[PDB]
Amino acid sequence: HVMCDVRTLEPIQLPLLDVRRVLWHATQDQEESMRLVCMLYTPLRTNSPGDESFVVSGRLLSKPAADFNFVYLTPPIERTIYRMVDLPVIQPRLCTHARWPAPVYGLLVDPSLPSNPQWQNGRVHVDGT
Amino acid sequence: QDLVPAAVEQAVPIQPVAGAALAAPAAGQINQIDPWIFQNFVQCPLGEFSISPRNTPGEILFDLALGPGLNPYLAHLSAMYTGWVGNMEVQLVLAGNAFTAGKVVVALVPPYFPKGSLTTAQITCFPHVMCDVRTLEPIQLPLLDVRRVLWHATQDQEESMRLVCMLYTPLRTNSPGDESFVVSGRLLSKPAADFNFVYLTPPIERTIYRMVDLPVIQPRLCTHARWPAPVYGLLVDPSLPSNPQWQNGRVHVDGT
Amino acid sequence: SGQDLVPAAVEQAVPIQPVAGAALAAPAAGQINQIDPWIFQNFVQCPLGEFSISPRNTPGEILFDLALGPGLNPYLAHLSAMYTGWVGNMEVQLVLAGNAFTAGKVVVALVPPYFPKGSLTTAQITCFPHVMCDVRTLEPIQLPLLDVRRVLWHATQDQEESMRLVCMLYTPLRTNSPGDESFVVSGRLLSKPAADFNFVYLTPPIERTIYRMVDLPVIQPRLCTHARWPAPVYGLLVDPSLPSNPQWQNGRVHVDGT
Amino acid sequence: QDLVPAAVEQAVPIQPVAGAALAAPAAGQINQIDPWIFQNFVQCPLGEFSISPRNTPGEILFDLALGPGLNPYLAHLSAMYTGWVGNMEVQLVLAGNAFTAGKVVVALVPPYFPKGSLTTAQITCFPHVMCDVRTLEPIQLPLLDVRRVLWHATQDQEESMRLVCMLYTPLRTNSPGDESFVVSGRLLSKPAADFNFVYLTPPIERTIYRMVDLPVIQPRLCTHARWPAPVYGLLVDPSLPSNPQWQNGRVHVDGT
Amino acid sequence: TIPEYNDGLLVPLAPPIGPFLPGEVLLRFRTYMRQIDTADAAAEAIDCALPQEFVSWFASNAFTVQSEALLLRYRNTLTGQLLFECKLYNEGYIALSYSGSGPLTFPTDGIFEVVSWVPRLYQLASVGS
Repeated sequence: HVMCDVRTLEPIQLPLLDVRRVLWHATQDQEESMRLVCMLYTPLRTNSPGDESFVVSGRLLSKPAADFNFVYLTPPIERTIYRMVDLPVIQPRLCTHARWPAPVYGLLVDPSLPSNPQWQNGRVHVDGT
Repeated sequence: QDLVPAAVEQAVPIQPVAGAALAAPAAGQINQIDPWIFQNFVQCPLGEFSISPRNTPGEILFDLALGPGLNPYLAHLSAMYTGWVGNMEVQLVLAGNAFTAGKVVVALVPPYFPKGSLTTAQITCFPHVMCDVRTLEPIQLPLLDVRRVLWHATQDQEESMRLVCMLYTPLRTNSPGDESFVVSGRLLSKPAADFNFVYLTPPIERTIYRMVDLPVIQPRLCTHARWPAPVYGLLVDPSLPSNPQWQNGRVHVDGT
Repeated sequence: SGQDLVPAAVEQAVPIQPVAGAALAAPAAGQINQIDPWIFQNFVQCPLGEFSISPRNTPGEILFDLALGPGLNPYLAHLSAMYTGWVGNMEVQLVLAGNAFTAGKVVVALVPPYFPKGSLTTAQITCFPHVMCDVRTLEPIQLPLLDVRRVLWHATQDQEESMRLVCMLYTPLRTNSPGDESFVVSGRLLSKPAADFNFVYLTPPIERTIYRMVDLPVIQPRLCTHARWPAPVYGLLVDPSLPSNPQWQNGRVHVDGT
Repeated sequence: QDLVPAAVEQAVPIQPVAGAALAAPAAGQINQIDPWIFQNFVQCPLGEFSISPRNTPGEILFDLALGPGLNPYLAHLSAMYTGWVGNMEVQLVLAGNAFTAGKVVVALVPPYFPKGSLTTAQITCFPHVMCDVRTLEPIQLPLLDVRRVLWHATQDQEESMRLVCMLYTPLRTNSPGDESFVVSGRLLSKPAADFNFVYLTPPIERTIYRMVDLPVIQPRLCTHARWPAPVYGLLVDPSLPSNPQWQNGRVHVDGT
Repeated sequence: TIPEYNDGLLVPLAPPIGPFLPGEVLLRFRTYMRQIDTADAAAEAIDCALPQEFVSWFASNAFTVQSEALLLRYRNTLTGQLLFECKLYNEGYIALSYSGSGPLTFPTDGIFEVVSWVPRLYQLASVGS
């Protein structure tokens, strides 16, 4: 581990080695590889004016090392498993409702209704189930 | 000439497998263990079996698996590490009279052998050690580390070199013989010369491979599992139907 | 990265000689016992290695007090079920990395064996070999924890008189911060074995020992039952508008089993 | 290749401890003993035990302690000296038939081990020697001198390396078998190569370690301990209550 | 016996306790309930395979299995007289090898101590009544 303070200037480079049991991983298989886990070690001690409350943001940038290699050229397949979920380019006025066979006539919010309904139509997982 | 010898010993031959020579450039660390764990035969956690005279030939008396779960020292150290690679060395003792005629055979079944059912003709095609139940000194075996992967993680679903032991000839008594004689047997094991672990983690349990400890509760200070009342009796009546189909109070020993 | 802190608070000299570790107890143990050479590489956190200095603490409050042993490492506290015996010293760090507005000093002494415990006032904690350090130090303060002994090793049963390490709060904690917050500096305590730590004699690993810190059952409180009435639990809550120090008799156990 | 051997002997490995090399600059003298005491196995004063078939596995058959009280020559010389340092070498014989199935295991428990109760799984984690009761030749062990102090005084409250022996597998008979069979056993011991005493005193007794001698008095020429009358009878009636709570005539064997 | 879970239909439920080796009987625990009665004074008993504090300590620690059965040892903690040794199978019932004909009771003041994992074909020492 590296115990980096929260007021450092220059970014904290660290390696992420490929510890593995097999000779090479397969790109179409989510197999177990070495993780990075970042834990808040000692809490933040700051002031804050009255709003906002001074969050400390942190990002994680990466690049391959000198010995990243792919293995065997195949034809490119579309499904994958590395694809951002692309939504259909369709305005909600031209849609169709889920429960009752009618078009959609407006999207909104309302707190006063039952906040956690138990509808049995229009329920679909993002993974396709 | 050339004398042959009929009595020639024993001692199954091996070809040495690589331990930390293959898995060195792919593991992050290679952690040596105490050099006095290699010196002592200590008892396996699965180290009990019994040979009754009501066992038919072909019955499998135990089936181990090469791991760090064959040693109480290596099942304690394996909390700290994430993987192991190397060879063990089993040894079994047998408490038999000079009235017991029989023979067991301890084979080294490789990984990915089709786990159906072996016979007596097929158990002796593996690298085996033949041993009778009348013997005095303990006999030992190498339990090598034939593997496809570079090292084994300590989550035992990956196959490793098992150790099956069958009953070759039937355990019959020259005396009239009570059926309650059973020949006890124990299994002791130690690492061979090329054992090491892989990557230091914090010790956690849970696991696997921690031994099942029972709560130190006398059953008078307990609670029944089908009524809000403490337990009172402890009986065994054979006149009751021996297959009750209760629903409350049932559990596995793995929490499910 | 401000340098208005005290980065010149390095591991200071302490008036002590080097102490031989496993070179003495090598011909009086019955076997050769080495531990993994990657235990000596990284500073991991002590099990009793978390303390905090609020500004409601007077001078003379003992922050931590931990004897030398295998209980200063999660690795060696796990390996010491397999062994009966240890020798050699440790190396302890200290993460006191408080804010740039706090002010105060701590003093970490080296109390010898057979020193009577109990009081240990702040006047006499400077008479030991000590390290004084601010509560704004950037780098981790390192210090050695020697093994002064009259016997050739210590058994792994915690009644051994061994060298302690007391940390008194020397001057009180205060902040020159322009408004309404008084910061609580939260320190940690990291440690690793020194170059000649060694265990002595192999033994059956028994779990029911010492060190072997407390574990809890993984069950939700909505499943557990109640210890003053035969019923389930229906939600925990704090309330400062109740009897604050009650005198109940049911469901009151110690954490040593009694 | 490489042949392995299944039958490989035995013989627990040791690392040699220091005897008079550590304790030399702190003892006033270092006194050698007769070089023919190192040659002969003589019987220990605690050298009797018996294995009945009514003993359960896990029962401890003896528990010695490394001292000069394991030898009649070294319990006689230890009156003259005030301290000892060194290693012994035990050996146990077993008078068993070829009808007795069982096994005992003799472990070397170190000092300051928590003296609760060991199990069968934990006794075999020490440096042990496995031996059955059917064997003929005596088996021997090193009993080393693991110690915190430089030498041991001959007042035995200081802990030393004990020698526990458990019953591993139960002593069951292939025959029908009388319960009055008991397998006798004796313990013989001698110094190993690095024994010496420390400081010459006058021989005194008292001690410890003198053997309990009884007065040569026939019980007809004695006196009862609850009446001013000589003793007349000598009986054993099992019909009487077996736990009398008398007050006169009670004594320890240590004088209290 | 099994009550009605459905009003008149079948339902999936836990399989029956078994199988045992030849010569093994089921070790039962025993408590006495509150039965409204007319003239019978015999205390109605209800038996479980494992009591409570044995359904906690499982799934609060979720152990492995590593074999097929556990070799328990009910040693009476007073003076250490071994009462019986029993097999606990992985399906959560204790089987004690008994060869008699009537109900043999046991003292309820001993501690179950584990010994080892055994295979399924292990043979126990019998009990005497």
